[PDB]
Amino acid sequence: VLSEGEWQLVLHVWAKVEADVAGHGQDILIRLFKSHPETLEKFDRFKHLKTEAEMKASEDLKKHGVTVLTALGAILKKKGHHEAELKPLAQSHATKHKIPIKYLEFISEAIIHVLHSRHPGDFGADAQGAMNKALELFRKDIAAKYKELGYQG
Ligand code: HEM
Ligand SMILES: [C-]#N
Ligand SMILES: [Zn+2]
Ligand SMILES: [Zn+2]
Repeated sequence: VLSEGEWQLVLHVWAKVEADVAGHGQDILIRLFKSHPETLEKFDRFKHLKTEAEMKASEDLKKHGVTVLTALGAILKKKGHHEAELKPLAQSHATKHKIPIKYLEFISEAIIHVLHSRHPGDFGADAQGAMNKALELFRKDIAAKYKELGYQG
């Protein structure tokens, strides 16, 4: 479990994202899709996008980035007490969207990478450490529900 000091770090950083949630979401999704193209294929909604310019121009992609980071923000603000928030996400990602846990690792690395872009004067080492712990806890708990459902090794 994260310490309170580590949660403080997580949420300080998170408040940063909230200054421009759509901008952060955009950059995170694009970094995910470009770094790991197998992920884009999982989105019927986005798979027509063939270049980073097209991705940056997509208003719908930006709208979806806000849905994603709104859900993740809410989970982080529960400081590990996120059973009710995670249940429907693990269910739809395992059984409907068919997203492997590996891809949740990729989007976690994209989140970290986009922070090294947007908060390069904060996002200190301590904060990077805590954010990776928070995202690992998120993946651990989703993986446990994947396994229950026959989707996690
Ligand atoms: C930080 C991790 C993530 C969070 C918080 C998140 C959150 C969400 C939410 C809130 C929705 C809409 C509700 C739902 O369908 O349950 C959704 C939809 C979706 N997610 Fe995620 N997601 C994450 C990671 C991923 C990843 C890594 C992928 C694929 C590589 C993915 C694929 C999808 C797809 C395909 C949809 C349906 C989009 C549509 O067609 O409208 N998700 N996600
Ligand atoms: C989900 N994006
Ligand atoms: Zn990849
Ligand atoms: Zn990556």
